[PDB]
Amino acid sequence: TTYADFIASGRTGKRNAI
Amino acid sequence: GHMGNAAAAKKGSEQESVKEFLAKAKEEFLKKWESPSQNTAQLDHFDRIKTLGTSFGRVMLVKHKETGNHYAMKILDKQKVVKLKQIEHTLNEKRILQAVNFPFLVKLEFSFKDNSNLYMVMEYVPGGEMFSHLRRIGRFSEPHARFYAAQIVLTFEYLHSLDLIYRDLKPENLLIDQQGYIQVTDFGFAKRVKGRTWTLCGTPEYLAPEIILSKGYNKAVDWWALGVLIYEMAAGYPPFFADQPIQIYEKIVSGKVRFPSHFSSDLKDLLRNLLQVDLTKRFGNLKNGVNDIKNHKWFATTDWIAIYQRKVEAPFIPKFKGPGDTSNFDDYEEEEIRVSEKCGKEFTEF
Repeated sequence: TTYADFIASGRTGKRNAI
Repeated sequence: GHMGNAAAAKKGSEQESVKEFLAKAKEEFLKKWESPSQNTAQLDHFDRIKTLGTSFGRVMLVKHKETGNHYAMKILDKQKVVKLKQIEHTLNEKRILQAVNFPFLVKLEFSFKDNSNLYMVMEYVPGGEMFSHLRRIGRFSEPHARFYAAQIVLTFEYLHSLDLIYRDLKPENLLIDQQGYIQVTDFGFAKRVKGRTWTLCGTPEYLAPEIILSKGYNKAVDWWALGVLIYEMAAGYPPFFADQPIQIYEKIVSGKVRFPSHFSSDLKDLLRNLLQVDLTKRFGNLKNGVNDIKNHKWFATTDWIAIYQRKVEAPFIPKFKGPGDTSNFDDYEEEEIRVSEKCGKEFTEF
């Protein structure tokens, strides 16, 4: 599922700029 | 046609009121922009309460002594700023903040400097960022997401009329105040730019394809970013993601996006027009400007004036745990702040 892919991506936390 | 005479005249009159409002808003902005205020408080006017976050400076909860008001104070080490080569961004951020005025923009109440530091004193919103609420709830329903999106649309309409490009839209930068309304907070990447600019900046998930592709770009990158934000609010995850930024960029330029099956047709159509790689077709960048967005079917039930007036009942109020609810934030090592005069000419304008 897309949601599970989102979790597996490692980018569910706060995201830094630049 | 789609509109009979009555509805057409109503919309016509509403759009003339917007222009008249923006003309006066540009006047108020330009005067504060050409003559910025400085040194409107001093450090001894406040009681330090809690370090709430810490590079290039810290952020602590302060309490005004003569008023009792709580404020979020951005403390910036001048030497660290000079070393990180952040003089212009720091100067420009404060200059924008002291000049703008809009219901959904955080307000800079005071600013000052001493021999060691720069201080930016913002009104304190204990609600906290949209990011944490979005991750907790999972995803917002479309009426809930639409209420926030409408506030971003108006804010971008205001900012773009001032030739300001925001460039860092994301749930992390959006706070939910005690009435449940949006406060946009961080202006560190905003730039007053009439035509194009070229700086590679923003957050990977929210980067418009023309930024990734190293061409010049204009305010239309903010409307793309709105598309990302709406999608993320209504999905719970952003339209483009992967393990590493490089693979995010590949999906962004591909011109393909997929939608959850619970997205309404009206939402998908709005998002296809915002997340549009082709700048000649991106809503917000066309002849009718922002009106293609405001008149889209997904916003049919949106009363823009009532939103602007804050007369719409927010769909969500964060738990009002007092004007000093430091219990929602992580605990930081309460490092003191010393002052010994360094970097004088670099910050003359601050």
